[PDB]
Amino acid sequence: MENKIEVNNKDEMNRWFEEFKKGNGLVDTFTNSYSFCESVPNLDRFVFQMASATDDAQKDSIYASALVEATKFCAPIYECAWVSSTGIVKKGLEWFEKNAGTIKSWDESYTELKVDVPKIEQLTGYQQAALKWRKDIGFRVNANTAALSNKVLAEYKVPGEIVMSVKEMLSDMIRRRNLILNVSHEHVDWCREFVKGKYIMAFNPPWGDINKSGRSGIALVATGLAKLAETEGKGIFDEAKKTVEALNGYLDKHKDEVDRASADSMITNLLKHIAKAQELYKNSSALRAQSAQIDTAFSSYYWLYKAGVTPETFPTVSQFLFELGKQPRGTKKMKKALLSTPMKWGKKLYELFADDSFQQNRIYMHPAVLTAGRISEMGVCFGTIPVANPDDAAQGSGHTKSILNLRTNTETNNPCAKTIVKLFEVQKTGFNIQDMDIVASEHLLHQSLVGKQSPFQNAYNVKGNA
Repeated sequence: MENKIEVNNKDEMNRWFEEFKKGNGLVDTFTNSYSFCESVPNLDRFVFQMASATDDAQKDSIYASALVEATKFCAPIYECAWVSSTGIVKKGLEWFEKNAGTIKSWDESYTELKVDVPKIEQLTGYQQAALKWRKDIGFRVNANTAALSNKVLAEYKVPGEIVMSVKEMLSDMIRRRNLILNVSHEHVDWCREFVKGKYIMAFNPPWGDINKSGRSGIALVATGLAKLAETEGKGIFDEAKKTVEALNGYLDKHKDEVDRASADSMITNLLKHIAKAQELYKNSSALRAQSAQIDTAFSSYYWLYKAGVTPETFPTVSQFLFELGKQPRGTKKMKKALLSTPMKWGKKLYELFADDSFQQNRIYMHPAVLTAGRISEMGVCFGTIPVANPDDAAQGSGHTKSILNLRTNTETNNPCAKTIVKLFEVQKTGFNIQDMDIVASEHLLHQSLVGKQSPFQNAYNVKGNA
């Protein structure tokens, strides 16, 4: 009783889908990708329920049930299937066994990672590894599983009725960004101009002294350079180096006109500043946030691997996940399942759970660390279709990024954002949102704004202001 999605290439994938599509009647009305979604999920009732709750557990059931509405029929079947395809599963799982070295940074520190804030080297390692993995196994079969490099989406059309809540969510998101952190535009601005080869600027830096240092006590040059990098990528450090090299040429050419000791000290200091800018950039909190985002497919495979799952054994995981999405089960049942089953991977996967180990604010958690909540990442990957009996998918299994598959476009009235907002509304009416470490609605919303349209797209490269 193995895995019925027998697929190794895009072509076979297409034929599989077609044979499935005929039997199941997928509709692409509200969904970006073909899905079981007949009618737009409507969650209005849940906020009313939430309001009439008295007990937190009840509030919890409510939120979960509301969530399952959004997820239950939205799964993008083609991509989910691909991701659970026999070919992908084999390669995906096999990949980590080949690449011990690539993943050493964090994989070998899983235990500490379970409790501690990750070194940026550990985040950056992950982010790179994910991309390599996708490349190696030929994960990307279409735009929906592509690794995004997208602009970063300034403008987003939203239905009027929700604008107020939409406004509310971002305000909260902006606040969260604010506390993370806590003249203004020329020390950075001076750097861009310099960076573009206007090396002359070095003679008259605006602070007057190349080495003047702001409240930080660190050079404005190094600071501005670092901020400039966060904004326009690490390309600039190289550009900066060329510019300094060029300036070195200029003084060399005018040897007689320039004091050689002064000249040498300067070129030196700029180099020292550049270095500081790079050390600054590494520990950029900005970089950390950008680097900290789960690549849903990558981690889900990582956990599979880490847990000892195998292609032969994988269908059991699909069932497990599939069952969780059908209706909310609570985590005790899920945990109980893991502990009960004769499947060896059951207890293994359970060990990876850091819910009880991690002592830092949750946002700081590495994205390769498993928590009960993140089980949802895997669920979308393998949980929407029970690979042993794919038709039972028609029955419906709800997972969060299943939500991402709803449509943003105005013609259909942006059902995606409409849905996200309501989730948020439901959560806000039950709970003191401002207090929570992590608000799922906000994360989703941010993700859509960056232009993610699939759970399986990777947005590490996508750089954007809001």
